[PDB]
Amino acid sequence: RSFSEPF
Amino acid sequence: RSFSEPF
Amino acid sequence: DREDLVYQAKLAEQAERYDEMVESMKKVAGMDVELTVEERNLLSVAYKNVIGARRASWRIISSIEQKEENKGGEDKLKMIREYRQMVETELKLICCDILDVLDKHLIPAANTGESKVFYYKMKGDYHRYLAEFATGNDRKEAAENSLVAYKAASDIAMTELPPTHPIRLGLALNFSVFYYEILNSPDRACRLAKAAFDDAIAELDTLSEESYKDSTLIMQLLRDNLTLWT
Amino acid sequence: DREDLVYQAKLAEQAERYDEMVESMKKVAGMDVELTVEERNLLSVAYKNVIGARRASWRIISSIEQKEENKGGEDKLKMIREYRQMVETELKLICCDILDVLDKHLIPAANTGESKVFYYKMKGDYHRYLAEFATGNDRKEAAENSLVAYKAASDIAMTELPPTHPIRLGLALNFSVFYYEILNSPDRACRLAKAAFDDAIAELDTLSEESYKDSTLIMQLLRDNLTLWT
Repeated sequence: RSFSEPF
Repeated sequence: RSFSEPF
Repeated sequence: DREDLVYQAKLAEQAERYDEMVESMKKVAGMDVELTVEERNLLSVAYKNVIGARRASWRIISSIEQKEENKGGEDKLKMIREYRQMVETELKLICCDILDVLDKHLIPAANTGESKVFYYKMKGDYHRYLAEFATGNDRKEAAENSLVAYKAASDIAMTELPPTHPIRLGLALNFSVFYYEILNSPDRACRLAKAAFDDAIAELDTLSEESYKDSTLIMQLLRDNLTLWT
Repeated sequence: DREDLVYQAKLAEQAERYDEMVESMKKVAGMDVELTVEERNLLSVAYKNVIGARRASWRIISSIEQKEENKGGEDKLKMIREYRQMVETELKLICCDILDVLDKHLIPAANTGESKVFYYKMKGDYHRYLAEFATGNDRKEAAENSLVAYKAASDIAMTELPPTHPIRLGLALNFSVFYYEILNSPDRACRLAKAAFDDAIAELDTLSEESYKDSTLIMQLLRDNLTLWT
């Protein structure tokens, strides 16, 4: 549920 | 592009 | 076992792993017994997701191909066409897979009006998806096989289901698409869709508690097509 | 050939056939030359889609598993756990695949600060995805390997990239997630994310025309995490 780098 | 029965 | 397979099909559907949902439901179909409404629907969703992924890929790649034809990049054309063909191979294998399950297992074991219409309409849909990308003889044979199945489903539906029934409407919607997109017949597509829609409007008292939302949605699609086509 | 593979990767990406995009980009990686920015990005998107499909499946199945544990259906538990394990096998194989490409091909051939940080951060991400589902020794080894790679990427990024650079920010965002989700360290996660965000705010004049939208998006994510975590 944390945000990581999107793609 | 016509609509057919959805699923 | 049958309940376990259903459960596994439902887990695969939640996880969006539609290949696995297909394998589970194909095993149910292979038991040679009448499927429940739930099982029929699970099976049909599974394959519609599996084939629908490749149809969406096919249409993207074909549009890319059409753009490139307009700019004449022939190195690019080579790779786009080889890539299209590969997706076509997959579409063929997938349609052939369900069409075999329909012919071997589903249609022989079907013993209610509703299930017979559902499986014949499915047969009509899967030949029709073959026809979408087919050229030449293959296109004619797919179109003929699709037509036969959709007429067979229509014969049963006209005698066995109310005009508001969602499978009968769903059959009318897809058979009208077939006339439009495969037979190139906007006039016949419009008549079939308009007839189906008028017959249901005439008998709205036959709308079932179980499926009035399904009927309403299909009737709206019949209308959206008629809009699109006139 | 390299340009052809890129083109095939781009067709596969348009068609949303990410497995094929991976196979094409893996062949580029296998040429043992520095990838362009475009190629790096194509490769990273390909694998992030491939692994991201299974991570999303894993999380759905694990939540289903958690619901069922709360109702004690053990027949169901059996199938859910077997299904989870199978998805875990796939996650392992996929992470192992890119981690081998990184170790064999990418990292040895990388000769710019930017590419070295990108590939070490990628190594950190793929161990971290191993760690998400790992228990016991496997979890510790994945966490240690992830930590080492993210420190290695951080060492290069701190010396070679401006604090606003999108790869340096992307590294800070993912390494902070790593501290949060794997090391269970909300305090260290917050410090790293806050430091990265403050250092970029301090040097906003280093924002590049090429990637100011990318930097801004990552800085907003760093902020969204800090919100989520405090």
